[PDB]
Amino acid sequence: PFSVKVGLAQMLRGGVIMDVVNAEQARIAEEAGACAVMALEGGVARMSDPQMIKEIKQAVTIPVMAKARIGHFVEAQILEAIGIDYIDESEVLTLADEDHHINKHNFRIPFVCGCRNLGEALRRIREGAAMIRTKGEAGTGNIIEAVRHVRSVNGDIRVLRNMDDDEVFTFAKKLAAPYDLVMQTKQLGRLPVVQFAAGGVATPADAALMMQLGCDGVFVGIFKSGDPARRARAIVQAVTHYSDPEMLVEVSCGLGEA
Amino acid sequence: SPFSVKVGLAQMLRGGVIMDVVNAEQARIAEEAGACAVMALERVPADIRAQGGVARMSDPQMIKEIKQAVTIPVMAKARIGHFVEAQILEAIGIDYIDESEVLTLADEDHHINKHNFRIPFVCGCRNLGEALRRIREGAAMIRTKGEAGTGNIIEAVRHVRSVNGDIRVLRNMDDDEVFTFAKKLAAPYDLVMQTKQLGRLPVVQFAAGGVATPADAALMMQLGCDGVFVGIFKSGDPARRARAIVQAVTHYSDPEMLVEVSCGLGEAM
Amino acid sequence: SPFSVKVGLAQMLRGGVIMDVVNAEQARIAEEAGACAVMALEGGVARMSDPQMIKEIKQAVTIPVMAKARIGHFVEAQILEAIGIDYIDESEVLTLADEDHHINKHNFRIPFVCGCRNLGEALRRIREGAAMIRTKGEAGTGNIIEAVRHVRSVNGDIRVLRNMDDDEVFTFAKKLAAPYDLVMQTKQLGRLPVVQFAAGGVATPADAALMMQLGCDGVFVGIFKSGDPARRARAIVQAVTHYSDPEMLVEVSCGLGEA
Amino acid sequence: SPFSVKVGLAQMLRGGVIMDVVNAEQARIAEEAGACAVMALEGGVARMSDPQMIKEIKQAVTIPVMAKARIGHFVEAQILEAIGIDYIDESEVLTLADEDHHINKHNFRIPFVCGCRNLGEALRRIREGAAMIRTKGEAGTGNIIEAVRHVRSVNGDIRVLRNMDDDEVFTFAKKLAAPYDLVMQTKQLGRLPVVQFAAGGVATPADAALMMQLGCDGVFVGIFKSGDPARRARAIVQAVTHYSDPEMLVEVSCGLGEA
Amino acid sequence: HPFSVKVGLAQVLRGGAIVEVSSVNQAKLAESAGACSVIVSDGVRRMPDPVLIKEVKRAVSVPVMARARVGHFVEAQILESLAVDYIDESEIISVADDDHFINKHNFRSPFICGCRDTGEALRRIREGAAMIRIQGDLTATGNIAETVKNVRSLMGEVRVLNNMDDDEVFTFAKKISAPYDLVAQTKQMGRVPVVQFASGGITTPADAALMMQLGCDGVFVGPDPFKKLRSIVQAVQHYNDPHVLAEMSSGLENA
Repeated sequence: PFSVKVGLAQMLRGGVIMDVVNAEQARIAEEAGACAVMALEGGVARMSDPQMIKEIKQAVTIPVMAKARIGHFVEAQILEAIGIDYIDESEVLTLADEDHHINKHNFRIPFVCGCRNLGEALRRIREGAAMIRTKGEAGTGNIIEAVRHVRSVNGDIRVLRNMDDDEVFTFAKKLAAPYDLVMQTKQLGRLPVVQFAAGGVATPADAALMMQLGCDGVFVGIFKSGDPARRARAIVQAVTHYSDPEMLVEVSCGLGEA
Repeated sequence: SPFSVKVGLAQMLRGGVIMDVVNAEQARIAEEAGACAVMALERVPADIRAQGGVARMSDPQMIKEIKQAVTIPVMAKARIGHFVEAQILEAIGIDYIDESEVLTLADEDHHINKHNFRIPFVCGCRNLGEALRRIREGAAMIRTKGEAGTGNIIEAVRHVRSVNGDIRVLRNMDDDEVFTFAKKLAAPYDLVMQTKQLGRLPVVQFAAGGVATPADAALMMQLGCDGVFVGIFKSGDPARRARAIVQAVTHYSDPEMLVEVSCGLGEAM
Repeated sequence: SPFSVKVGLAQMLRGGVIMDVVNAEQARIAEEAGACAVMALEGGVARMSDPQMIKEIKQAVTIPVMAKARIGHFVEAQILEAIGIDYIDESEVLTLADEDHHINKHNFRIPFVCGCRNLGEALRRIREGAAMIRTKGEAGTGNIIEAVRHVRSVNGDIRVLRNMDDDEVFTFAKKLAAPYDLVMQTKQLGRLPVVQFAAGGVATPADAALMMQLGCDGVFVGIFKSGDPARRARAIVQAVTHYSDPEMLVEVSCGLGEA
Repeated sequence: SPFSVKVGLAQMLRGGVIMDVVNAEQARIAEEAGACAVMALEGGVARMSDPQMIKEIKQAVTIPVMAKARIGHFVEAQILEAIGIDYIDESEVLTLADEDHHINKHNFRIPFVCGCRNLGEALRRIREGAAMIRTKGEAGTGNIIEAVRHVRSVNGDIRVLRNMDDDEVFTFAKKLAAPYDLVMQTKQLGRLPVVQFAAGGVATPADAALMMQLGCDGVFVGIFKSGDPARRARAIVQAVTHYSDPEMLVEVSCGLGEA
Repeated sequence: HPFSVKVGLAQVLRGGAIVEVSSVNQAKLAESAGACSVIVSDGVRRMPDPVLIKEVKRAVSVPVMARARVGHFVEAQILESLAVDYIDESEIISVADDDHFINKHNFRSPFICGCRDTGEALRRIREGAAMIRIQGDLTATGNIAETVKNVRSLMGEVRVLNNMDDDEVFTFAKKISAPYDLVAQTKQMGRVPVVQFASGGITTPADAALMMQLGCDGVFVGPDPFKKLRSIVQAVQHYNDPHVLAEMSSGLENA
């Protein structure tokens, strides 16, 4: 069943997952060409009110995601019973269990987990994460940290790919990651699951940069801009044509205040 | 798997006392006392400590001789990481290879890749994570080591209790918390769960370090080991002593017998 | 109860002097000088002594024979119990075999002696089964300063406990890191729930009497390290019996020789 | 190019074993055992050896003769070049003559060997002119642990470099503090741009074969410190040639004597 | 035993939510939503005014609890006099004795005490606590993180103890500064010998159900109260039923 959830995620490759806090936006997001939406709504931040999640799951035809506090396996049980497509055990919400993540294998629905390095990614996957998002800074409009983490993961992967097999045991120890998944990763030459970028992706250029670095897609938290619909479509187009500078100029052209 | 087979091969050692030897005579006295196997090396750990220099694999010659003097399995030590010393031992036709940390470390960062060998390996450990890492590298047998060449058993007790302690903790642990436990141990999740289910090390586990008297050996068995190493010849009368230790391991839960085999054993190290 | 009985066995040693011995000769010299019991033992790792020499000692004297086991070495203990020793001394003067745990002494029929440096430690040993407490100072120095420190420490806390407000005993138990049951039981009796001897440094009759005057039920001696052992031994024995009699203390300390 | 030629000269040593020698006798014993080349040398300050003994060695054997110069001692080098040595070893096992600078090796017609502990250091030596790299562990201990560390270090980084994103190589060059040209040139070749031997601790046939199995093009040995040098020398030579043949490794390591 | 009896009293609260209330109005709502009991509370925070506690007691038929300051044995004497059902020696109000808790064996009224780990719990029980609340944040942070930590620490240590070599239990008792005989008992029961409720930061039905799935016996709770309270009660009652949990959480209003 795990290899099935992984497959369900590979569908999203080349896509843009957009945050949304109501129906209108969810539609304004699907109408821009998002491959899926992420439902949400100082102060503790928790799972979103099911009602609003149902209002979004019935307002669009693309997959609907939702956040569950790290370690809060009951918030997840509730999201699953709601009938959404993906659960994101996200560190942008208020951490619920500082020592353990959700045992995601105990769920039917696919899980997204954040990470900052290769060991962190491999641990989330072993816990049953079907998809991994490499997170930078959340809600700053600055992509510097995302770039760091993306290069970090892809960097070690390239190191692992060509590494002497004898030395891999020690490498797994240093990463604090499961040996099996490490050797797997070494064989595949990439993450054994879909890998998106998230954090500080504000402009089309940012989105394309992540793709050029080698990501399968991006999250966006677009709505913090002067014109959502236009910005959303541009970012979507940027991810789809992330190699076409001539195209990237058009979609970045007069997109208003970011 | 070929690893399942090597692991099996080691099962025959359960209930045994492995002895270090530096020549034929000794190897013969070791089997004559009922040792389940001998470990050939050109210097006992006590002498390694008291002398110094660089301790390496022993000269094949002295290994071939020993392997022709006894009928019980013959082991030999290969410096940690020295996979060529191993290749040579494998080629020589020994039963087991001990990638031993009592010899002079050859590679500070990487142990020998033991899977690349058809001959079974014994590796030393001091805690559960260290054991599970050695096993993942191919080790078919584990010996939790205390201190070497001192005759003091205290560190062996610490390590045995350490490994067996965490194993018991692991068995009753909430399934959702095992992932974190594996991280903290720095050990492969697969082997951790295999250890959880099984309730013990998925391979043979011997005690080693400072085992001097029959009481010491029996103590290790009562703590939950499968047998002991002895590095006997540094005592008054090796034969009587070696026999007593063997008997102690076979009768570890029998104080009356323990008293018998301990009486007038001579001067220990 | 089995424990209560073991405790009772150790009470037949009160007012007595226990002497270390390494041969049958010394054991007799010890019994001849009036020792209540003898302790069998022989750098370098120090372990339980050979049963051979223990058997020879238990066959030379008619007083109780004790023997040492390394701390935490429960198999050594088993071996001592199986050879009919009267008491087992889980002693720190031997080479510690286990750093974090002591022998589970309840699992034995033979009474145990354990050492201690303070009340909390004494009570922990007792909870583990110990039937007799040895408050130990310095081993093998002939200097009693540490024994005095520990005796005063244990007895000091016992007196503090006696008069303490009951609502504060819980916190006190925590600070000692000792079992609450035994703390209250110690409060009630106003003394240690088991026999208490002093050990370490006792080199002269005056030393021994000092221990008794402080509150000890008896003393250990580690004698033959003196000039005339037979003489020194008897003096110490008399010192313990007449510990509040200066005239006598002068009479047995006179011309004792090199101490 | 002159440098390329020097590099070519060092390639005729591949798969070989270089042996330290202090007299003509040893040099012959070394050539007799099949050494590819010999290294001439004799606490206390250690300097270049007397040209007298160097000339005697270059006149005893028909294989290439190498000699040591102190690090930074360019005049010692000049003297070695003028007496027709085949290779100069700017070696750290001699007493450093200059702490901050190495010899500018380009200014010589004779190829140089330099030592190193990591990739950056190897590349810096090469940029200075070195035509052959010696990855050095511990000198005069008979313990190969440090050589293994360095070989793995150099070869480890070379593999990291091979597959690295090109836009990250600049920063990598900085971190190594090595010349970018050579870093890229190392990336391309997927190996060191010059011959690489291992040195330090090699005391047995197994040690030598281990170095070759790790990736070394050959080894240095510092032999006569053994029981039967002639025998030990040949064994090591055979070990290097048949480094992936256990049966052979067993055959030459058997009854080698005191190592 | 009188202690066994007190421990028996608290056991009737199993499966329930205890709601903190500050008037007869709040107490009535809490009862209607199915709270198993209410805990009365009114700068230094003290025992509540006996008048308030009397009014609450009269207004509801569920058991009534009230808080005393840590170590304030007189406040506890007062509460027991006016006939409350339980006294919570509560670290949420201002500690009155930094070094000693109430000698709870001197009372007839059963006591609840807080704890953050197994050693603490056992110490409180030895002092005579009949019930334990495993506590997270002291303020109204609405964050359940510390509570989850301390529930896992307690539950986890109990599991370690359950399987522990008997010889090693003495040192274990020393390490957690707990009375040995109680450690031994906890080992035998594979459980802490008294009712154990989670407390601190419980804000949603999901939070409350999480605590129950972690093994607790019940929970304490501190723009539509009647609904939210009912949701949490239902959550605790049907903590294993995701479909119910879903219904409970739907449009509950702002937490």
